[PDB]
Amino acid sequence: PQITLWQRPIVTIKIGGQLKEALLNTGADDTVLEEVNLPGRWKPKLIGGIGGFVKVRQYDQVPIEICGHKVIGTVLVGPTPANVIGRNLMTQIGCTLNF
Amino acid sequence: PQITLWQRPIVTIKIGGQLKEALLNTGADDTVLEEVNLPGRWKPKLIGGIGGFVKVRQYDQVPIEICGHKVIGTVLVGPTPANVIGRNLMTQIGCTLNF
Ligand SMILES: Cc1cccc(C)c1OCC(=O)N[C@@H](Cc1ccccc1)[C@@H](O)C[C@H](Cc1ccccc1)NC(=O)[C@H](C(C)C)N1CCCNC1=O
Repeated sequence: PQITLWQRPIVTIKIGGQLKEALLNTGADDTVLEEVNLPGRWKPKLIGGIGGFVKVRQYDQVPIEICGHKVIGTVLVGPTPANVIGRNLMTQIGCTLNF
Repeated sequence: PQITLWQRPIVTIKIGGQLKEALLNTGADDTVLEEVNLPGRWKPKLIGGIGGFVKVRQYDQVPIEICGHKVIGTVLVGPTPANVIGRNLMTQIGCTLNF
């Protein structure tokens, strides 16, 4: 699956059992998903900080699938304008930039 | 040239007969650059997704070169803690995402 960017690269991930929309952001380095509940333990983490850091939850080693791409990776949780895949999960599904 | 993402995709471009470094951002619809005179006319444009827009200048059909691919597209110039290469140009040079 190769993906021109003429349209914004939104994909469907399966995560938490449930399925959701997300954006493959090479510009984003960590992965935030709108509010979701996941099991077991986590540790707080700040991100953003242009005008404040938002505080979110850090879950590590989480099962997620992206495009039949079953992967497992660190996944922040809490407020987000929208689900965002970042470089953290992309490397583990093996995404590259290609021209 | 295939750019894994363990790292921020920061490539050098040559816009303006100057040389800049800039980040490869599929998360970004446009290409915004840190002020840099350019000839030509301009339209004002707003960007920024929250607590205000950002006003900045739109130029069109500009010559830039990205990792040695020379190409033509709209580029926005003004206030951004960072150069940003967003999809507009990535299509132009024919970069994709793969996995
Ligand atoms: C949390 C969240 C949920 C949903 C959607 C969005 C847009 C959300 O995140 C906010 C955010 O800054 N997202 C970025 C990626 C992101 C999200 C979470 C963790 C890490 C990164 C990116 O996409 C947009 C954002 C906008 C920007 C903010 C400040 C000044 C100018 C531009 N751009 C930037 O931050 C980039 C950085 C990351 C190299 N940026 C900074 C310097 C100048 N130019 C530039 O392009």
